[PDB]
Order: sequence, then structure tokens, then C-alpha cells
Amino acid sequence: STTFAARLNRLFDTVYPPGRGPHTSAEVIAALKAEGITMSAPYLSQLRSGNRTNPSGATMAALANFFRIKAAYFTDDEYYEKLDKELQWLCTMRDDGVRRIAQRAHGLPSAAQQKVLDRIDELRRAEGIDA
Amino acid sequence: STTFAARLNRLFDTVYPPGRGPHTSAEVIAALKAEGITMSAPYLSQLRSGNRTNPSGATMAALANFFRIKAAYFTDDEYYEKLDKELQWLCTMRDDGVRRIAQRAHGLPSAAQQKVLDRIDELRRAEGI
Amino acid sequence: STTFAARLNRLFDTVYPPGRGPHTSAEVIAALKAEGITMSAPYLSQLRSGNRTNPSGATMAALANFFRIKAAYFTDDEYYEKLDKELQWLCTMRDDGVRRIAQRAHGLPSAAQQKVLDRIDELRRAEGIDA
Amino acid sequence: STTFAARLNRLFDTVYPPGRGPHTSAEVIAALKAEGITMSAPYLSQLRSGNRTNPSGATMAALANFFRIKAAYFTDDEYYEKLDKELQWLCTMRDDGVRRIAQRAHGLPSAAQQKVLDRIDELRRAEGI
DNA sequence: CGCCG
Repeated sequence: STTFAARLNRLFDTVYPPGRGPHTSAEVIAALKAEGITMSAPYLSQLRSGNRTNPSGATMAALANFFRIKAAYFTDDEYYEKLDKELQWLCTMRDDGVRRIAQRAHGLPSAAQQKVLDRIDELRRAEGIDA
Repeated sequence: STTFAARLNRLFDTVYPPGRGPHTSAEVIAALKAEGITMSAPYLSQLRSGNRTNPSGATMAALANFFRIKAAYFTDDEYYEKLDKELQWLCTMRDDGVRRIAQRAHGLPSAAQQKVLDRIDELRRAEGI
Repeated sequence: STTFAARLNRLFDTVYPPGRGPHTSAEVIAALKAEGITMSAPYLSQLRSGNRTNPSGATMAALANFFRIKAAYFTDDEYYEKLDKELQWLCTMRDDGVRRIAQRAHGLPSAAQQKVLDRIDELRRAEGIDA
Repeated sequence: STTFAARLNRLFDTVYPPGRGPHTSAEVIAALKAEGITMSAPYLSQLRSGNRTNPSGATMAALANFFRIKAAYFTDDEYYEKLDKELQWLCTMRDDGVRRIAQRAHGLPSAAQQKVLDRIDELRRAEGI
């Protein structure tokens, strides 16, 4: 349902290691070389940008194992979903607002955490977000 | 400071990819082998056990680059704590009481978020904390 | 680990409907036509017979969809594993010897069946089949 | 003899692909839509319920080409039974009393198998039967 | 043929 090259961009944009930015396009062709796999740079920019789709079977597996997730992510439409909630969670785990909030709601009791997370839903409701 | 032995297991148990659990000791060795570098599972496992210390400037590199972090993690005591925060977060959060709410907090304009911070303090205060 | 074209031939050879023989090559390009998908017949024959490998993402999706199994079979090695035991199985429920055996051993009690299984294992032992 | 709506559920329940359970009624009409043919889940479910009978000549064929069986399955009352055998067959097996037993028998030379077919009787004789 | 530039 979601195009390949978008499935792909999601990856660079979300998966990447602690204490640094996300993976550049070339970090990947280089790391892919050092593991003994040729890939064009412009075939990567092409795939990534939408300019070409329907890549090789292995061309997917090559990238899937660079970010260290199964190649099914691209092929299997099920596992995609099962794993999509996830990247949404990383991207959430980085946003600084959510952070400052949770750090303070930590040390907070069970009933009391509720009243908090309800206030959140009234502001969501009242933002035209949850309406 | 902290035994490198423990600084390694930090990584092992905090940094892993999405959609799965922590990295097995052998995943590592085999991955190294893939890159063309070579190390022994007995050595590695020995390092984490703590029956070997002071590792090669080269093996430290071969680890820090498979974990895609800086090697100064193991050597520098500053970048270490400064990047240990970054993990310290990654953990405290995957807790549950907070998972639910942190999820619903995302996307509130940073104006509205404020009102939630103030809200929280109300309760903080109400429990004497 | 197992090549693609053999993953495929396994499909042709095992999976097919009751009362009839297996799916021929053309049956598939035709049923593929009427579902509104072009594919070259010699591109099939090539793929099947190893003449060409590393097919498109979608080229796999189509054939997997024809036999009604998940396309992840071709890509993800794990699931393929998990699903192979299965085809091996139906290759079993067609062997006629196994049938005429099972339809006899049906109706026997709990430890009589066991005493049977053991005999099977001693003939297997004694065939140079089991070690 | 036997009904139609029941001959249909026969198929639904016995005939499916590997690695999963039986087909949903919707999977069907949607698959048909794919082929380019049209049918209403209310009609289908209605046919299976038994609130409709005497299906169109070409709804019967729209169904039997989806299950990839012969449409004569629905009409002919002999070949129904003949190709029912092949069904009542797939089933008696999946029951795992015999699953285990049946796996080990494959590959035994058609000679050795015989020796198993006879042991079976020693036992059968001892019970009954 | 079609995937890889």
C-alpha cells in the first residue's frame, strides 16, 4: 500500500544510532562496500527519490541488513505494519517535549498518572488533533 | 571510572535495532568476520566476563564501529557520561506507565505541551514531591 | 541459502489442488493474465530454470500470490524455513504407501501406535536411512 | 443426496493453502472482484447459510474456478464422492495421532513398508477389530 | 527481459 521508496526513506529518516545524526546516503554505499557489496550511488539516489522502482530481490536485502531489519519490511505488507508502530516510537522517543514531560511524570503514582494522561487528551481534543 | 567490561555490556543491553531484542555475542563476531575483521568468541566473551582487560586500540575500534558509536565511549570519561545520558533515556522511557502517555503527548504544539507540564506539577505538589 | 529458482520449483512441484496434477508453467502466465498482470513466458521459464536470477520485487509478489502463499517465502529466510516443513508434509500425504498405512493404523489405541512407530524406526535404522 | 450449501462449506473447510487456515468468505468475493467477476457477500453468505439454493450456472463456476476444482463437483453426485475421497483424506491425517507415525514412513523402500503393514496387523489382531 | 545505470 505504501510505495517502496517511501518505505525506504522512512528508514534513513528514523533508524540511526545514538549520539549522532541519521545515516547519509553515502554512508550506506560505503558501508555496503566494506561488507563486500557493490552498489551504485546514483542507483541509490534513484531508488530513494522515486525515479526508479521494482528493485532487485537482493537489492532490498542489502539495504535491509544495513539498518539491520528483515527484508520482509519491504516485501511483506504484514510485518511492515507490525514494525511500523516501532519507528513511530523511536521518532517519539527523540522529540524533546515528550522527553521533558516523561522525565517529570516519572516518579508518579498510577492513579495520578491517569489524571495527567487525561489532561493530555483534552488538549488533543481541543487542538483539532484528536477531535 | 567504570570497568570497560561493564561499559561494553551497557551497549549490548541498550543499543539494538528496532523490531527485536538485544544483540547476541555471536551476531557480533560473525558481523566482524563479514566486514573482514576477525576476533574470537572466547576473547569477546572473555572481555565481557572480565577475565581480560585493557583491550587493543584495534578491537575497541572493531566494536565501537559495529555498534556505530564513537570509540571515545570506552576511553574518554566525558563523552562517556554525555553519551550515557543518551542511553539512560532510551531505557527509562520503554517503561510502561510512561509509554502510554508519552505516546499521546507527541504532536501537541509546544504551546499546549507547556500546559501539560504545569498540570503535572499540580500533582507533583499534591503528593509532596 | 536455498537459491530462488529452486524455492520456486519447490512451489510448482508440491503445491497444487486436489483431484488433479500440478500447475504447469503456462497455467500460471494465463491465470496471471486474467488477474490483469503481464509477464513474459520465457522470463518465467528462465527464472524457473535458473537462466536468470534476482527478479523484481513485484515479480516475486505475483507468483507467490498465484499459489496463495506469502511473498516473504522468497525473501525472508526464516519464514521460508518455517513454511518448508509444510510442503514436505503435503508431499507426504500424497505418497500412497503412507496412506495405506495410516488408514490402517487409524483406529488403534495410544500405546499400540507407539509400538508401531518404533518398528518403523528400526526399519529406518536398518535401511541406512536413519543413522 | 446431499445439499449444495453443505457441499460448499465442505470446500471452505477442507481446501486451503499451506501455512494458514481456511479461506474467509470475503477473501473469496474480493479475489473474484480481482479476476473481474462480481458477487455480494450477502449472496455468498446467503448461499452457505441455505437461504438461497439452485445457484446460477455461472456462480457455481465462479466458485469452483477459485478453489481450482472442477465445477462438476457441485452437480455430478458421483464425482462429488470420488473427489470427496481426496478430501476426507487430507483430513483424517492432520489429526496428530497419526501425524507422527506418517512422517516416518516416507522413503522406506516399498519393500520395507510392507513389513510395517504387517506389524500393524499383529497389533490390530490383538485388539479386534 | 528485465533489472541495473
